[PDB]
Amino acid sequence: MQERILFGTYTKKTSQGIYQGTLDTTAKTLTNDGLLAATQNPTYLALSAKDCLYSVDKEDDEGGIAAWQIDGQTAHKLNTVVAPGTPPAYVAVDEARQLVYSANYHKGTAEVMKIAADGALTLTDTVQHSGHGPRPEQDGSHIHYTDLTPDNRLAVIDLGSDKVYVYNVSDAGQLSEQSVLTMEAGFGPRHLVFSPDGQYAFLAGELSSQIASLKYDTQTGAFTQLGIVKTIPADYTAHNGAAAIRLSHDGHFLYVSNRGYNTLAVFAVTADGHLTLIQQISTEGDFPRDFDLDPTEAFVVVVNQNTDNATLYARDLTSGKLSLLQKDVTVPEGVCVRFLE
Repeated sequence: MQERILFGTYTKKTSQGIYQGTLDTTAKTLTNDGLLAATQNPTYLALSAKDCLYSVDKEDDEGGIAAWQIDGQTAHKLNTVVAPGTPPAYVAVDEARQLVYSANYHKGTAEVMKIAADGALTLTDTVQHSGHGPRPEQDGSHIHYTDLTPDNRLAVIDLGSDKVYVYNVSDAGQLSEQSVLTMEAGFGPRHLVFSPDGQYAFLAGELSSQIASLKYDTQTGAFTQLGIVKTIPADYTAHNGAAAIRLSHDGHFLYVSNRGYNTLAVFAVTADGHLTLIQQISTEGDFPRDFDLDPTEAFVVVVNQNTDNATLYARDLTSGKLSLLQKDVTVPEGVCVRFLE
């Protein structure tokens, strides 16, 4: 069958915006069919059930989120919500509340926007954080993730201050703190993903190349750190920044991308959130900032930021391991993989 994929990118060299491709499950191929939307620095993407696309957006010295309505193999711009400063780094959709969340790295903010009847957005709240860390990259607050918890609270990750916040969300679109988990100094938390039963969360530590297993309690809206594992060899001393983290639908396998060592590390999830490294596979390019399993979960697509190429893997449904199928599919400055679902 044919599965549509959207690619987010940086537009500092040759990219013209958001691209789209197709994953052919039978032929075992991956293509970049072309540009879907001409826009600047759409480094992260989010989709709604009404097929509206929300992307990181840069409009000169202003940055924010752009809203588009997808119609077939085309995209129609609805509107944008921008403000003086840098563009955000993450964006997500809250279907039930009809809100869009975004995280801004440089500003250290978490923002909330409400979705109008036609998909257009309106800013409702901007939460400012503060703090810092021991590492050079932690000069100030750097929010890198804003997404829903199993009980619909909002998990907000601050890479700059080594903290994972949990916020309650109002219907009107405002956040109010519930809890804050502080990680060991220098951990540099970036993204996380919850288990299918909502009892556990796996947090990627970008700066320390580690993954923390966490127990989540819906009653307290808080976390408890369970254990930590490395995402690269113990002797690899060169630069490495973990990036994206994904979990299979059955919750049995965890995946994380490594920028520097340039691989996808596969972990088997066992009792009480424990992780076991079972595979390290090259992404066939430099700096794999994002990747994801396809809807059937029989494949994985990763994009490499610095080499402008995407790679397709076959994924064993029972073992969770990956094997190369195709490499060097051109996607300029690719940094986000968004399958239609």
